[PDB]
Amino acid sequence: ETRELQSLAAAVVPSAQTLKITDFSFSDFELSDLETALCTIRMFTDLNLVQNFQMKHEVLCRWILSVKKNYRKNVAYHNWRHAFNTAQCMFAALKAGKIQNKLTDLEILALLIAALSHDLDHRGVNNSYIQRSEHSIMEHHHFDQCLMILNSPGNQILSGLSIEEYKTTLKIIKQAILATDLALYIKRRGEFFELIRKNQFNLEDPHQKELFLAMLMTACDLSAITKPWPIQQRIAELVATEFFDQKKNKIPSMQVGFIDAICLQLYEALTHVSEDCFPLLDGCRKNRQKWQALAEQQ
Ligand SMILES: CCCOc1ccc(S(=O)(=O)N2CCN(C)CC2)cc1-c1nc(CC)c(F)c(=O)[nH]1
Ligand SMILES: [Mg+2]
Ligand SMILES: [Mg+2]
Ligand SMILES: [Mg+2]
Ligand SMILES: [Zn+2]
Repeated sequence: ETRELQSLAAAVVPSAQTLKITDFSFSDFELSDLETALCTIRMFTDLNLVQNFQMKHEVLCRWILSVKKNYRKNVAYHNWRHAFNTAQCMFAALKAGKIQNKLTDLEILALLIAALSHDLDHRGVNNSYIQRSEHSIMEHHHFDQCLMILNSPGNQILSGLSIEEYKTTLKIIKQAILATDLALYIKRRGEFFELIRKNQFNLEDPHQKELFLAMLMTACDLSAITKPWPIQQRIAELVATEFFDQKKNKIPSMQVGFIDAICLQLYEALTHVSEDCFPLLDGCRKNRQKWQALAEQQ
């Protein structure tokens, strides 16, 4: 055991309300690593994951310290805090967004772990990992990393599932993590949008289900764009540091481009599926106003 394991194991886990992890506008800047650890335990607990799958407290905690340990602090945006936020947004979309009741326990378990794991050991967008010839290279690696951790002694938070469940869960986790390739998202979103405009959308279909989960993954991953302006500004600043340092005049422009190309349609779609995820669409719109205005002062 580490000092850090003992502390987190021995801690008390505040309520979801106390931790604020149910608000789409949640933010982590004032939180310590430990407090994120607790927030994470709180997420598994309130989603019924510890209950329904008999996770030993020490195992869960060890699993989380592991996940956290395998993000790089030296990377400005793509690090534990981003993974932590992705999962918190997943949580909020499940509870506040009233999406929990459209999905199976196993899907949820999988989405949460996927959310936490989907960028494991990421080195910043400007860094290269070589192998043979290239195919979501990165996301395949994040998944490997994820599985390694899941399979480590002391960290096996899935021990409590039958093989059948276990296999199912892994498949979902893997697909979730791979959905975080923006390339995959652009290939697949057309179909998602068609279904919506043609009133055809139906979650009871295996194929559409898997697609929604992919969409849901991307929505949480990009959710920083939906945050209150003072927070969105600060994240944009982290993203900028990773993009360029590892003028700032071109940035509000890129942000508007990013929102137009990628984010608005998605959060519109997600809002059709669930009217209670509107707060994300709303946030994203406000931020577009903010960035556009700036790009015009340029
Ligand atoms: C403000 C710094 C620049 O911000 C961006 C600039 C360009 C584009 S992009 O969509 O045109 N395209 C995406 C694929 N690669 C990255 C090539 C560029 C995205 C962002 C952007 N991305 C994310 C997701 C990581 C954010 F969370 C965020 O705030 N900003
Ligand atoms: Mg700290
Ligand atoms: Mg990514
Ligand atoms: Mg063991
Ligand atoms: Zn990500």
